[PDB]
Amino acid sequence: GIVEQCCTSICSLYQLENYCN
Amino acid sequence: FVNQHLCGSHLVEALYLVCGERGFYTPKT
Repeated sequence: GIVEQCCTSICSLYQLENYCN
Repeated sequence: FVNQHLCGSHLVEALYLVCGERGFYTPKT
């Protein structure tokens, strides 16, 4: 989930913003 | 952007820094 999600959906700013935990 | 995706070490480093050394570094897939 969420982690592989960053490892594959280009994980950038918006990610961080929506990831901040 | 650098858009090379982020996993384990990089992933954690990455957000940690931008908005992660608030909860972060233990990302269970």
